[PDB]
Order: sequence, then structure tokens, then C-alpha cells
Amino acid sequence: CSPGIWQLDCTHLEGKVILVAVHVASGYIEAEVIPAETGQETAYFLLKLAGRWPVKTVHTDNGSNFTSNTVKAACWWAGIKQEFGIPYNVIESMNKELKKIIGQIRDQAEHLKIAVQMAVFIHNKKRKGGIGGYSAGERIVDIIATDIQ
Amino acid sequence: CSPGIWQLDCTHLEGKVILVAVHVASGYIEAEVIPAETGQETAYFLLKLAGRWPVKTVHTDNGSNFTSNTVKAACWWAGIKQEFGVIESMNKELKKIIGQIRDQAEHLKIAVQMAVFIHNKKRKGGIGGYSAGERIVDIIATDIQ
Repeated sequence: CSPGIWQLDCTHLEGKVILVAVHVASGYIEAEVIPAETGQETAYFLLKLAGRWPVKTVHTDNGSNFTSNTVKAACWWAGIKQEFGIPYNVIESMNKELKKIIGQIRDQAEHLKIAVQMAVFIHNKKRKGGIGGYSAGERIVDIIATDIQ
Repeated sequence: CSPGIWQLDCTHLEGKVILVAVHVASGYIEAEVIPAETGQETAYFLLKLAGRWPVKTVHTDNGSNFTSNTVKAACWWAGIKQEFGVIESMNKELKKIIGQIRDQAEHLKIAVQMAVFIHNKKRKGGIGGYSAGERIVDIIATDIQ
């Protein structure tokens, strides 16, 4: 998988909206509770993501927030190719994993948005079986560093 | 400078609050307009940062948002050394870039992210070498061995 490829989508929990991005090659994720499932919030999130990593292509759903003029303008400005594919054709399974972790730690936080970030942390730091090997957070840095050469 | 060391501070622009984090060894930054200069918002930002990078130490000032029990608890939970005893120069640089592109966006928060992008992708003189975003990835990857 190319080091520049991400998948993005929204999932829902406690009547709130969570935007989730996955770096396909590594399994690293970033997620944010957003106030509304709008193009403005999606574009804001995409600009944050693009300033952090060398984002070349984002695969997204085809809902109005992802097809909005403001997401298109954000992608154009940041040099991101947006890909939609066949309508309703990694991200979904990641929604499920994220929600599982959130459930595991939900009582450890007072507000859902804090729990979301605790769950992202747990996901990105996790080593398979808890012993050695690499975490997703290490894999994304290794892949990107190697691509830079 | 150690790969795990960050500085965090708040700066102000257009009467709004911008939280700024700098990775000291690389010059890479993350920044966001926050609705209030509170411990809750600071802890949310710190937990985001900590989930992305191997954060070992954050240097902060001693204002009420950074000494709040919520920020202390976030650092404890994430295993981060919070030290109260580069970030200023970075506040100014960020503000300079924001000024350069401010008319390109409708809201300050979007302009802030455009400015972070410009900063993190910038090559010295615009020609070759590495950017701050490449430097942090190189430093961390190397530290992993």
C-alpha cells in the first residue's frame, strides 16, 4: 500500500459525530468528535491531517459533507487527491475497533471526546499480544521515514 | 535534543485562543483555536498529541489551564512528564504565516491550519533539504531503531 493513502469516514456514538482517518498501510488512526457532520468540519479535519503527514490520496464516503465545495477546496489547496469509488462499494472495521476500545474505557472519562482520544491512544500504541513487535504509531513513522529516504 | 520533548503554550489572535505545540528537535508544530483557555480543552489537545507521537516530556507555563487537575491527569494517564520550570519564537512565526494567508480563509481556525501546513511543509529558501514534517518523522523513526 502507498504511504500517502488514507481512508476517512464518520461514525456515530452517544448522538455525537466522530470523524475517523486511517493510514491504510500502517493502521494508524486519528479521530475527532465534531459538532456537526458538515463539509466545514470535514475540511477543517482534512487540513489538520494534511499538515501533519504527507497525504496524497484520501478515500471517502459520498455523503454531502465529503462532496461539499469546501472539502474540494481544502483538498485542492493541500494537494490531496480525493477518491470516492463506486458508491457504497479498512475504515469500517476500524470504526468497529475504535468503538470497542471506547466502550472498554468509557467510564474512565467524563466526556465522550476525551474517551475518544484515550481510545485512539490505546489503538495507536497497541502491540499485538502486548509484547514486542511494532505499534501502528511506530509503523506509520517507519513507512513515511523510509519513503522520504 | 531528545526526540520526546515538546513545548506547549497558548497565544492569542483576533481575541481568540490558539494552543500551540512544538516538537523542539524538529520545529514541527500542531496548533488549534480552542473555544476557552481551560484545562479541559488543553487536556483534550494533549491527549490528541500523545496518541500520535511518542511524547515523553511537555514543557508548559504555570497558568491555571496548565496546572488544572485535568491537565495533570491527562499527562499522568499518558505517561508524560509535565515540566513547569523556542515556543515563543514559534508563536511569532505562526502569527506571521497566519497574517500572510489570512484573507484566503473565512474563519481564523481554518487559517490557523493553513499556516501550520505552510510551516510544517516549508523548505529553507523553498529549495530542497528537509521540512519540519520530514524531520520529526526521521527523528522518531531513527529513535525506534
